[PDB]
Amino acid sequence: MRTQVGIVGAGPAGLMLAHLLRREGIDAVVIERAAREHVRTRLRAGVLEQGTVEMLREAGVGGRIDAVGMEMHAIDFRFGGRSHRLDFHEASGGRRAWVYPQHEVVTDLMSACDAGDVPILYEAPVERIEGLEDDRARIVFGQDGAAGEITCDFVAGCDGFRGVSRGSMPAGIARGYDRIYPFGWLGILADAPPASPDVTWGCSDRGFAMMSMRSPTVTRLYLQCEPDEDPDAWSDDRIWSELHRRLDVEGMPSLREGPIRDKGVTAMRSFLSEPMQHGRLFLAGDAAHIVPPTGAKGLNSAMADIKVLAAALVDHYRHGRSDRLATYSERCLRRMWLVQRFSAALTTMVHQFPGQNEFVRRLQRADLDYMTGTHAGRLQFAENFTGLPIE
Amino acid sequence: MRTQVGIVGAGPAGLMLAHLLRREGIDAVVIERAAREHVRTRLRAGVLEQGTVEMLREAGVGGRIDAVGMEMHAIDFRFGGRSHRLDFHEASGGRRAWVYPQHEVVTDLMSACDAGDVPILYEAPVERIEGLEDDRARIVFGQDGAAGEITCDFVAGCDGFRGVSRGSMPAGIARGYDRIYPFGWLGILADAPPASPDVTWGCSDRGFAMMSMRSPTVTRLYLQCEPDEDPDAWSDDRIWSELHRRLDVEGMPSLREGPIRDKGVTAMRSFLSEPMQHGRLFLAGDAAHIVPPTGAKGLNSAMADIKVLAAALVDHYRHGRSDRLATYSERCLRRMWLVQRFSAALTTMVHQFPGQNEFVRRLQRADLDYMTGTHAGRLQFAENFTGLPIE
Ligand SMILES: Cc1cc2nc3c(=O)[nH]c(=O)nc-3n(C[C@H](O)[C@H](O)[C@H](O)COP(=O)(O)OP(=O)(O)OC[C@H]3O[C@@H](n4cnc5c(N)ncnc54)[C@H](O)[C@@H]3O)c2cc1C
Ligand SMILES: Cc1cc2nc3c(=O)[nH]c(=O)nc-3n(C[C@H](O)[C@H](O)[C@H](O)COP(=O)(O)OP(=O)(O)OC[C@H]3O[C@@H](n4cnc5c(N)ncnc54)[C@H](O)[C@@H]3O)c2cc1C
Ligand SMILES: [Ca+2]
Repeated sequence: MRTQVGIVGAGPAGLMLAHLLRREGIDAVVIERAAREHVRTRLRAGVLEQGTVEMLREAGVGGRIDAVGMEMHAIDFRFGGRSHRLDFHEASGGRRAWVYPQHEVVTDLMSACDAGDVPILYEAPVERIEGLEDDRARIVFGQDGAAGEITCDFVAGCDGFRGVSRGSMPAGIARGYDRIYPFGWLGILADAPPASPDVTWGCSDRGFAMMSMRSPTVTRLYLQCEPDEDPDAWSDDRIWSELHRRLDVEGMPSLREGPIRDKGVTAMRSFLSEPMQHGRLFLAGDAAHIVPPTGAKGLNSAMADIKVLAAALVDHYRHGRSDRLATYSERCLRRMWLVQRFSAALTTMVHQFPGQNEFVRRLQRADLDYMTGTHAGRLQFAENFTGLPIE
Repeated sequence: MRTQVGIVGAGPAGLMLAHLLRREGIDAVVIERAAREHVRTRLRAGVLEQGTVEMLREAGVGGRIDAVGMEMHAIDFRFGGRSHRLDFHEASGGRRAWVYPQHEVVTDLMSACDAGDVPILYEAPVERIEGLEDDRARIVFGQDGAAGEITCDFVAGCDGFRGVSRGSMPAGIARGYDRIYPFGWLGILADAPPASPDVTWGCSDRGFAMMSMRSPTVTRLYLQCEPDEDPDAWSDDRIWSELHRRLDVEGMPSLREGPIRDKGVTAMRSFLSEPMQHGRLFLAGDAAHIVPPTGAKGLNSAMADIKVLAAALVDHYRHGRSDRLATYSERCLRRMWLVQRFSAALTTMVHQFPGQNEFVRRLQRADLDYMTGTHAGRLQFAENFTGLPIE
């Protein structure tokens, strides 16, 4: 009930922070609203930036990703009826990404926290965060009709976009930047080995599509769809038909069809909240900012926030310096606004906007041509996709 | 009344083509709707790409660029209260730009067309163009209720955005891409020395402003204004006061004030029409495409179209090959869509859009931070501003 850092949310951001604080001897308690089996079994794809992989390695939780993490070097941007394999490994001078599912990361982080005796309260939704300028902050929650409270020097808000920590900021201090895109992603799993080994984007004018490897025998496929789209309106035949039209090009093998599983719709939205700290409250991850998943930046941005947050807390407790805590939001926001810039730039380029001005629509092809066909375009994509530096 | 290439419009595009075809022994006739002095002094500003400068020198009309012109190595992007000098000379690996106004270019091309006996009919608006799919094309012009006619092998549509050649293509051929921006430019000429040795862009949240330098004595200044702004609503002191607010930064010399001579409101519009040819008609310059002047691309695009058109025509009359004429629209539209992309990107970054989504508006600063603060950002701006390859 008394700790140094109270961590709201046992997602990737919260578990990584608790793991980093434990190895530094800083005490922390994680409070999660969902059941432990629900957090682990929440499946989601995962493209990790190199900085994220190095962060997991150096924290002693990179053994499994170094064992089976699939190194990723290129994206096949398909448009104009042709392939455009952008080798961002070459274009970034040796930096790359790793295909490693997010549910594997949390499983690795949950194992590290469990092995480290990190207290994690599950099925205990936080109801209030108070005392942000008091001697100690108070995390009010309830487990099963019984209310609880964690007292802590600092509250790390790692409770995601729909958590409570962002709303716990003072109203006169918080400011939001919100943009919802007029489309969603229809995601499926296909029981068929992928056609090509590269992550493949269909960026033609019939709509956005994406093809990636979920496993050696399962393909992950996305289709741009209406924002409020019912997955029942998409039969298997319609899905494969639209997937063929948006992805197939001459000179490349046709799409591998198979039984479709796990049909779902995900939203597309850019949101950022300022500041990311006030008093004893520090926001990180989706609690402070979300991006359209086009650039695979959300989890990597969360890990970047935690990297800065963990170091600042170590400087406070271990070295008696509070200036790094005071610059947490400042440094995280600089990187995150460039991440927001990159995720939006990809989203507005590869998706079809209903009723969009025809000149702006044609600029999408012009942006695709320049990004893939010029050294400057390939350079900017490579450095952003593999991960911007962390301050 | 009979020539080889009938040129519609005596702007920089039409004059440059008439001179180039004359240097190679090809006969041409220019038909201008306005007076001679009106065309010469229509626009008293302009920045030239390096490729445009070399083209003028190799054509024999670029001897005055060293004296009258102003060579550029950097632009001072001012925002957030600070200067950000982007040295596009170093970033592009040696390429640069020149401040050489359009009224100086036209005077040079008028001299060459005069010194080479190029027939130019002024105050004779072209009314109709026919025979594009016949063995010979006809240009029907008029003057005081008097119809004239000019027969030619090919028609060069260089009559600008308000011209008639773009509408001369058969029904269903032409397709237009049009996007208007919700602001205009209030441009002035001032008898005041430049406050800094570099062309300065004011990317303020009050609106865009620019300080260009005609000479060490005169300054060219632009202000973002309402699209149909009444220049009468902008007194001298209001202009200087707003220019101070959008340009002055601490630590840099303040803007100098002086007598204001030129003053006018110009629109901000992106337009491009496809194709740039049909049979014996060939469009060049503003007749086929206009951009917002944010990136100094209109004239340079017109000179890029003429360089391809003059080469294809010389290849036709000298070697009997129409292969380059058949690919004129193909190659010109390839470069122009990248030029449209760069002109739109700068325009949507540096101007304030009323009622804009807050996230998108804040991305303007993110785009400004990346363009000036990263090697990848500077490289892309440098190569684009100094001029893309023409091919
Ligand atoms: C389809 C898709 C694909 C993606 N692909 C990628 C990719 O390739 N690469 C990448 O880097 N990112 C990717 N992302 C983004 C990434 O998944 C998210 O950014 C990431 O989940 C953020 O983690 P987080 O810990 O900050 O938030 P979350 O993962 O949402 O964790 C928040 C946790 O807090 C808990 N919680 C909520 N409210 C409370 C409360 N009141 N009290 C207590 N606990 C609470 C939640 O139950 C949850 O466990 C993708 C996202 C989507 C949707
Ligand atoms: C404020 C401003 C700043 C600019 N700055 C730059 C810059 O820095 N760099 C740059 O490269 N560009 C710049 N531009 C763009 C540049 O001025 C134009 O793109 C350029 O004038 C295009 O040349 P053109 O010959 O194709 O068209 P025009 O210059 O418009 O020539 C067309 C000619 O045809 C004539 N004509 C029209 N209709 C007919 C008809 N029916 N019959 C006969 N004749 C006809 C017109 O009278 C005119 O003389 C700027 C433009 C503006 C408005
Ligand atoms: Ca108290």
